[PDB]
Amino acid sequence: ALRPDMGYNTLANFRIEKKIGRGQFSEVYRAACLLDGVPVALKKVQIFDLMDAKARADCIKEIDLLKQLNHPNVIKYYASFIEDNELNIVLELADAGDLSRMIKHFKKQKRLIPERTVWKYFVQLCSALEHMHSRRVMHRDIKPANVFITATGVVKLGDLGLVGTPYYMSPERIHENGYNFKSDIWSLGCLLYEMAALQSPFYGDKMNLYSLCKKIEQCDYPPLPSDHYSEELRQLVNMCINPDPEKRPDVTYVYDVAKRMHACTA
Repeated sequence: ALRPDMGYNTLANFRIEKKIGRGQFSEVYRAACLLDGVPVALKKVQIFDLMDAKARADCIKEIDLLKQLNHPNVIKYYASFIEDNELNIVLELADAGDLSRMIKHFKKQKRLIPERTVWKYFVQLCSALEHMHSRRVMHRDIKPANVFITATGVVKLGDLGLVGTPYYMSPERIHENGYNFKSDIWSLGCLLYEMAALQSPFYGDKMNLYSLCKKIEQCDYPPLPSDHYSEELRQLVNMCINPDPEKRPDVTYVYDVAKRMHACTA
């Protein structure tokens, strides 16, 4: 059926086109609204038995804070509702593709990324991450697969969240301390590395869940080429993955560095 009285607040007002979202943790489909006609993507959480009352209310607690966020580099959250005992969220469409796939493109090509373009996208990201840190919200999970670039080139970021593993593990997310802001930029620091090396900084020789942690605790990661990447960057990455969080910068300083270095490369 169809009900315009509840615009964006029911799957009855959406024609799902493709399951453009991979994985079994959640299914994200690209759809088209049957009213205004704008294409939108919906995200379904199978939280019927995946979450418990104390958690269900905790998750609905976060999407509302996230709703209060208007930035051209953060994805627009249009509506939230629950039908079929599953959580539904409809946000802006990023059809062009993710940065994770954008890395793989070059990785298969065997042609590394120029220092000129990584700033072209990175600054945009920090702009967002600061806008979120301005509202005292943290992305929680910054990975190349959640940073979406449009066909035009604008940069927008995705959502947040048998041993489950975040892509970039914080040195404080190991000793089980709280996920603070200065850990949200740890993930961001490792992100800059992945664009210049096209693979995580701690991606292990013989993947080992434990040595990876000491490698994170000791900060023993493979340096980058002295020839192709500005030393401001190779020192900006090493500055953002300092184990002790106090010794790390704040988002806005990384924003400052990203901006000025973005103009020197043009």
